[PDB]
Amino acid sequence: TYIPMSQRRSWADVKPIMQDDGPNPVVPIMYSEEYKDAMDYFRAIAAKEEKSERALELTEIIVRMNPAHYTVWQYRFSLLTSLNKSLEDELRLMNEFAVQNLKSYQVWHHRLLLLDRISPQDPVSEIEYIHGSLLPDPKNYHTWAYLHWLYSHFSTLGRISEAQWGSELDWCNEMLRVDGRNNSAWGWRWYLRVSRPGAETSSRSLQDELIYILKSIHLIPHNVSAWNYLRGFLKHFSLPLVPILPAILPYTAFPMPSDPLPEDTPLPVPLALEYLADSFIEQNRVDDAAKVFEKLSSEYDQMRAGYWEFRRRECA
Amino acid sequence: ATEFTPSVYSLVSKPLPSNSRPSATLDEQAETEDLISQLFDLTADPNALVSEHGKRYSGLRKQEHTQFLASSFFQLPGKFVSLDASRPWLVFWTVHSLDLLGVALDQGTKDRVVSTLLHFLSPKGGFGGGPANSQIPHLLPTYASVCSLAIAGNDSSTGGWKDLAAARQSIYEFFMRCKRPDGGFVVCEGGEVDVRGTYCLLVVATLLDIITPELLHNVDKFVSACQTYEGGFACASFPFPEPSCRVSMAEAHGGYTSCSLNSHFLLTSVPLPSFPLSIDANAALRWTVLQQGEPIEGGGFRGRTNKLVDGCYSWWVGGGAPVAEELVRREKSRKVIPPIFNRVALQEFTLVAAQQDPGSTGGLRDKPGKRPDQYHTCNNLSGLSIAQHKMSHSPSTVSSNRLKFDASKGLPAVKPVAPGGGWKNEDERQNARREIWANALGWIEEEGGEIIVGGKDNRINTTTPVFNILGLRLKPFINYFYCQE
Ligand SMILES: OC[C@@H]1O[C@@](CO)(O[C@H]2O[C@H](CO)[C@@H](O)[C@@H](O)[C@@H]2O)[C@@H](O)[C@@H]1O
Ligand SMILES: OC[C@@H]1O[C@@](CO)(O[C@H]2O[C@H](CO)[C@@H](O)[C@@H](O)[C@@H]2O)[C@@H](O)[C@H]1O
Ligand SMILES: OC[C@@H]1O[C@@](CO)(O[C@H]2O[C@H](CO)[C@@H](O)[C@H](O)C2O)[C@@H](O)[C@H]1O
Ligand SMILES: O=S(=O)(O)C[C@@H](O)CNC1CCCCC1
Ligand SMILES: O=S(=O)(O)C[C@@H](O)CNC1CCCCC1
Ligand SMILES: O=S(=O)(O)C[C@H](O)CNC1CCCCC1
Ligand SMILES: [Zn+2]
Repeated sequence: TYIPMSQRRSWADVKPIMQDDGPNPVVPIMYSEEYKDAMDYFRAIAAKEEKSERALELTEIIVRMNPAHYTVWQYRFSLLTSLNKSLEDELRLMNEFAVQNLKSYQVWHHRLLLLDRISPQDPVSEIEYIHGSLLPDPKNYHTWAYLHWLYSHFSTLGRISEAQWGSELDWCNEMLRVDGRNNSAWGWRWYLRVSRPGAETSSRSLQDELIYILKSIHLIPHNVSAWNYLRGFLKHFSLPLVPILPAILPYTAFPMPSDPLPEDTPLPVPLALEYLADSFIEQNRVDDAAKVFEKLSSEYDQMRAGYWEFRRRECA
Repeated sequence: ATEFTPSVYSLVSKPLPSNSRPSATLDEQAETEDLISQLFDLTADPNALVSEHGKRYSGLRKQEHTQFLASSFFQLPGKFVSLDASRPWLVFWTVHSLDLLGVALDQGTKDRVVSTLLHFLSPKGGFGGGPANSQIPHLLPTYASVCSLAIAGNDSSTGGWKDLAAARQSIYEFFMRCKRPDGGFVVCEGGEVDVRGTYCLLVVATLLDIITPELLHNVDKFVSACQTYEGGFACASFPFPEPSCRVSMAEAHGGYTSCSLNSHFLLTSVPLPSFPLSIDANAALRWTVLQQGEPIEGGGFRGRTNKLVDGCYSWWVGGGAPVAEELVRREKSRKVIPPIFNRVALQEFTLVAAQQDPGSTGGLRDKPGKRPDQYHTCNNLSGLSIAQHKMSHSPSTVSSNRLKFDASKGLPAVKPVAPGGGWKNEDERQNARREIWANALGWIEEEGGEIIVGGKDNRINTTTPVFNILGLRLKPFINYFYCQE
């Protein structure tokens, strides 16, 4: 049996405040006895701006019922800073939240605020937590976003060593080994190899990157992630397509495709034809480019008939 | 008109090739390919005259979807407490869905919608996900509330628009409190920075005539730095220390690509110098079109590369298509017509795959095997609207709008937070007011551009790109706040 807070001696001094819905509201939720009671007392606590242990206790009770309650999380963080609570303990509590499947974006934002405030000299333990969190859920968009923020924030403080960057690339390569179609891991690779301020972008560095990309294409020729990365890479560094063309050409009819091609690889690969088309435009061969665009439109990628026709008309 | 938009039924459905490397992605993809294609096989081709015997009819089940929305409109079970911070969205998804379905609310029910939403308005500025005495203001429910008031409200004393007009200064101040120096906004106090917040803020600020130079500083750079190597946009960008460079923080994603493209589009009507910083429009269009699924997955959209198609991306990705197309058109004109995505196949996804099975709860869904909900109902219908109609931003209409604009009419100007944060003078403010208003009302329905797959009984109303409310809602609403009635 639930004991109402209006009967508890710990809360005797507090007068609860009802939700101010106005008359006959639309989309009302049939709040449970527990949730309504807790919110009634939170309304009172927050209105008087009480910073206390019982207030902290109450916010945990509410977020456990509704992890997506952004207002209550805001108040919780204020309570943590006012009461000068252990932020390390709070982090461990967030770990317990994930184990108990109490997950939502607000939990992840809370983690960011905690780590920003703790501001540890070495964020490795949190990096590890994120990796472990990504293993059974490898495409969690905001976990990936958080990982980007963490390395980015802590790097501006000069707290990410070269060894740390190296093991991060090691970890990324393993994620891509496990699932070459994990576009989130391709994105992380782009941060690690191209976009981050400290990325090694010497001439031989670019060469090695091309080798990795092409090896990925030869492994999985229909991998849209791999093609997008290739196109994005060449564009960003303003590199000509023609020199790489021999590696791509077999997919239209430096590491080369395996002979024979892997089983279950019907030709042509649509994005391989896009490459050929764009390499013709590079050579100012607009007619030959229009011809492959037309082929994509009417034969080899008909779902995008209108788009490839548009690209064809852009030449003729 | 359908020459470059083939039907799923006229194309060959084959699985995404494995290349003899199995992975977790392909396992999920193949299973989804099976779900969608088998449903298409059970369902009569919407384009057929001879709707063959025994097969499921794909007609838009408007009454079933109306019932679905009605059943949760006046009461929700206690298990839906997870949506307590999102009740304004429940309102928006419903009232907008009903608008698209062409089902009117009586005045009494509309008045309840207005009352409910106004109690979410806090005196300090902005709407929260619940009553002001229960929740703090937040950019997203502010968008949902404002748009809902455009849909269900009016210009009388009980209409709610009056209250928004009076709230203009406080909402603007809330917006300014949300602002970060890099051009991003926090969604709420102590909250996350992302491009959805920007979108929601820019929509509201545009509609209510509260745009200032100080509000917009760096906002273009934040959005523009969200664009990834893939061509779509991430949720946010990171400023490395004014900033020496900005870096995208995640994958190109249907939702944030929509919000970014729309944000950028809204910024292009503000006549500030060297503003907004350009985006790569061609790459955004490329990414957009590439997210439309293969025939076997029903021609629906996915939200990111190598992920499953989802009904909701019909709005996020599909609704971004006309915006990307217009930006590409403008860039080509700055140097110096067939559909750009498969309009037919997208409607086919909606009718065949995204509807709840007939004779049940109704509503629209992510994909077969998923419970329908208000969110997917609204976003499926919004996307279907974009596919059904040919919406264009018309330079001649913008010109007509300029010629009819009355600068002597308007609401009091917002007082800026910083003394020099406003416009240089009254002339420049009025020119900005004109441009913002004229461009907001620039979207037209192209004559002869209509394609209604399965016949005219499937037709729903035309939604406006960028804003995602009906033109007939947008026009009198913005005209009220700019006093152009
Ligand atoms: O088998 C290769 C090819 O089939 C076509 C249709 O003629 O495409 C279909 O099959 C591929 C998978 O092999 C897909 O990607 C499907 O979307 C599809 O419609 C041609 O593209 C082609 O030469
Ligand atoms: O194509 C324009 C168009 O024709 C209408 C009938 O007036 O529908 C026909 O075309 C659609 C789309 O190609 C098919 O699904 C049909 O089976 C069909 O009858 C129509 O509603 C419209 O917008
Ligand atoms: O989070 C507690 C807290 O926030 C402050 C401002 O930092 O007030 C704000 O929080 C209250 C309570 O949720 C709301 O009324 C509101 O949005 C607000 O001004 C501060 O007073 C501190 O108590
Ligand atoms: O168009 S919807 O599918 O939304 C509505 C619908 O299914 C109702 N069908 C009834 C069945 C009994 C006889 C009269 C019609
Ligand atoms: O596209 S048209 O307007 O020419 C024809 C059209 O609307 C057909 N709708 C049918 C009518 C019978 C029940 C099922 C839906
Ligand atoms: O912000 S205002 O001054 O307009 C009114 C006011 O103080 C509201 N604060 C509530 C307190 C309870 C939790 C949610 C926020
Ligand atoms: Zn969805």
